[PDB]
Amino acid sequence: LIVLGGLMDDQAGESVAKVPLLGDIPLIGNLFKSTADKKEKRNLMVFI
Amino acid sequence: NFGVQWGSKDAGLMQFANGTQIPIGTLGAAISAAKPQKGSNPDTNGDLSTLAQLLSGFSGTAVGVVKGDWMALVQAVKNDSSSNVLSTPSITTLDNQEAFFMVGQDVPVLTGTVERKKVGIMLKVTPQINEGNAVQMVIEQEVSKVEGQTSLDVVFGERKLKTTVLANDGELIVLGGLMDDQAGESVAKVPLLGDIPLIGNLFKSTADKKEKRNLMVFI
Amino acid sequence: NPDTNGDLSTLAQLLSGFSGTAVGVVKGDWMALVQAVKNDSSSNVLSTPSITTLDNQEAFFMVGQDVPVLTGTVERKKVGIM
Amino acid sequence: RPTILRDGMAADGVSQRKYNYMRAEQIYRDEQGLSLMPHTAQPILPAQ
Repeated sequence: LIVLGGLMDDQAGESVAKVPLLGDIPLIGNLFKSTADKKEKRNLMVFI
Repeated sequence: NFGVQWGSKDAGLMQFANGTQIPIGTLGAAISAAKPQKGSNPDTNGDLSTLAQLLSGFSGTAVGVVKGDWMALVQAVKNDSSSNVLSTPSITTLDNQEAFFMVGQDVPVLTGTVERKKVGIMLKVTPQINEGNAVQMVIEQEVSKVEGQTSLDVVFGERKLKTTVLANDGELIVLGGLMDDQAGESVAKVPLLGDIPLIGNLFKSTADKKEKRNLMVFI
Repeated sequence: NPDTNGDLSTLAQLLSGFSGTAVGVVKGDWMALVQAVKNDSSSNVLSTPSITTLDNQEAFFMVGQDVPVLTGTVERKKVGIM
Repeated sequence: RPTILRDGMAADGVSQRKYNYMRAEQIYRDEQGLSLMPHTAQPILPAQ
């Protein structure tokens, strides 16, 4: 076998949306932010 | 973002734009158009789709504080973002034989005559083996991506480069890059009673925008 | 027979693009409409593309877009940091 | 700012500071983890 081509894609992401003063409360601040996320990973190969 | 908007029904209003993202005049007009009218005979509660459009693209904390018949519409929001993308195509040629690669799409691009245009991660190399085990490459890379908008036709985003490097046997070399870095500020005072050091803060619609974006292409 | 409270979308257009403090002071039946506003702005943009060529070999770079530009015949035109 | 590159020492210097600078920034995206899942690997560059 020999590897010809390929693509090892790898992404990430983050989108938090606070309220400026009452967003970093360490206890009840969590219910003020709309914490998005996106993890993604995709591999690809072509052999022969 | 930040913003304080005072408003009285009989004594004028204090609104701002571009940093408070919602005027008290448009929102007071929409809510003023929102309370239902009566009949002669049925009373329809169906006057809407103006707050549904004005509040469609909007993410701010908007409270309404009544104090002495002054609707203190306070608007504030803060939202961070963080992307991180790592991609690595690969190819296997012989010496002095060009070869490329693609994982993209074919998008109908109209010219007047619709023509098919290729997008996506392309990597067209033509390596040459120099003595001392050094490799000369003629690399014509492209990272295209379909962006929306769609003004008259679809728009793209390209990140292409067409260079010629001379790397070592297995060592990395940086080809291109872009270290973008921005800032921004848009405060909107009221001229005399805006620089009050204590209560002046609730008169200005202090916008901000911090942004930073790095990019590299290695081989 | 019903009285409609729906005469609007004239203040909603006249006050659409407007950022001023507009108070209404009645004094002796004289509506002293006082208007005032002050707004500062400050942008700061630092960008630094980079490239790696050989000697005497041209090369370019781009992080832009492709926008449909109509000539009569729509043609694709490149933008962005070249 | 032009910068000529003589040998493997020059591309060692420039490619080392750019590569380890960007990898270092991904490490600052690794210690500064995601707000939801600490047990999720960020996309990080290889070792050397």
